[PDB]
Amino acid sequence: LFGYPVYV
Amino acid sequence: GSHSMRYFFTSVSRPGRGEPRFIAVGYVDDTQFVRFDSDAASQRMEPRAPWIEQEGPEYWDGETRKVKAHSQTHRVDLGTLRGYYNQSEAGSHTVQRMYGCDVGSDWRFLRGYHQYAYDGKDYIALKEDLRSWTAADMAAQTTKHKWEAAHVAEQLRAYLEGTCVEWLRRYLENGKETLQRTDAPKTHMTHHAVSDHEATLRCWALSFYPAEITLTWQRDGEDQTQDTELVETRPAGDGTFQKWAAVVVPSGQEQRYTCHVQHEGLPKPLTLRWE
Amino acid sequence: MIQRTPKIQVYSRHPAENGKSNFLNCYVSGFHPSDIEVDLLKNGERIEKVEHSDLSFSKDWSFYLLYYTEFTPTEKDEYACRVNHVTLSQPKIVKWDRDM
Repeated sequence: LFGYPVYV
Repeated sequence: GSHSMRYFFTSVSRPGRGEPRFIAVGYVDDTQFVRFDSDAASQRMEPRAPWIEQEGPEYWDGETRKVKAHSQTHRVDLGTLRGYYNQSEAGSHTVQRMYGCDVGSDWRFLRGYHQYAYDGKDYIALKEDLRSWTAADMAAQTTKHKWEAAHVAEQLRAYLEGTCVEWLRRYLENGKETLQRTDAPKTHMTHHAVSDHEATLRCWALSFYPAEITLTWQRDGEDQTQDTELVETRPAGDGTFQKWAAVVVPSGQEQRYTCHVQHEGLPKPLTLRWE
Repeated sequence: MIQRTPKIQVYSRHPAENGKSNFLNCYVSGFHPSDIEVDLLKNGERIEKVEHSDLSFSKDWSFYLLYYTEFTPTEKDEYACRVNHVTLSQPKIVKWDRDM
C-alpha cells in the first residue's frame, strides 16, 4: 500500500 | 514466471444515506489476499488468503492505517470531482483507483501502474515511463497539473519500483505453496442432442490456476473462432477457475473436431477429441 | 453516465453429483455502476445464507462479484440466479444447468 496522501 | 501485485479501490457516494461506501482489495496474480470494507464491523484491513494470516499486528495495524487514509482521500475526491464537473449533490458517483507492479520471470521490476476512473471512464493514468500523466477530460487536466506541480509521479515511481516489488517477492516466498503453484485444468467433453442433424460439443476446463488459459476448437485442424461459443473464465470459489468452449457439429462429423487447451500447468498442450 | 449490463453465469463449484455437497455459484461481471441485486433461488424461493466476494473490477473498470452458497444437488431441485441492476428493466433470472 502506498503510504502517501494523493488528492485529485 | 511473471507475477503481479495489485490494489483496487472503489468509493461510491451515497447522497443523504451517510458517508460514501469504500471497498479495497489486494491481489497477487489471481489470488486475492486482503480487503477493507467501510460498511463492515471491524474497520480493519483483513486477510483473505491463508498465507497472509500470519503477518503480525505490526503489519495489520500498518495496513489498516494506510487503507483508512485511502478511504479518506477518496471521500474528499468525490467532492472535488463533483465540483470539477459542476455536478448535482443528489447524484451518486463512483471513483475507482488501481495501482500495482509487475515483475518478470527473473522477478525484477518490469512495469508499474497507477490510475483513476470516475463514473466508469478513464480519468487519469500514470504513463509507463512513470514520469508523465495521461489525462482525458478537461477536468482531468486540473488534476494532472496539480500532480506534476506537487511531484506525485516521483513518489509513486519510487514506491512502484521499490516497496511494491519487495513486498511482492516477500509474499511470493511466504505464500509459495499458494502463489507459486499451478493447477492444470481437469478437462472433459459433453455431447447433447440439439436436433436430428446437429449436436453441441462442449469442451470443459476446470480446477485450474492461474486464470490465464487458451481454449479453442478446430475442424480438420482449422480455426473455428467465429463458430465457437466461449464463456468468460469464471471463479469456482475455491481459488481455481473454470471455462468452456462449445461448437455445433453437423451429425457424423464429430471426428473432424479437436479441442485444444493451453495452460501453464500442462506439461504440453492438449488435443481432445470426442471419440 | 456509463452503464454496462452485467453478464451472468450460474454454476456449481464441483461437477454436480446428486447427494454430494457442493457450492451453487452466480458470477456477475462487466457491470457498472456497482449497485446490483443478486439472489440465489431454490425452486423459485430466495435462499437465505448466500455470501459474496469482495467488490473488485477488471482493467476496463467494469465490476465483478461471486455470489455463492453451500448445497447438495438432488434430481428434482431446481436452482436459479435472479439479478437486478439499473441496466435491466426487470430482474433477470438465469436457470442453473448442470452442463453449463
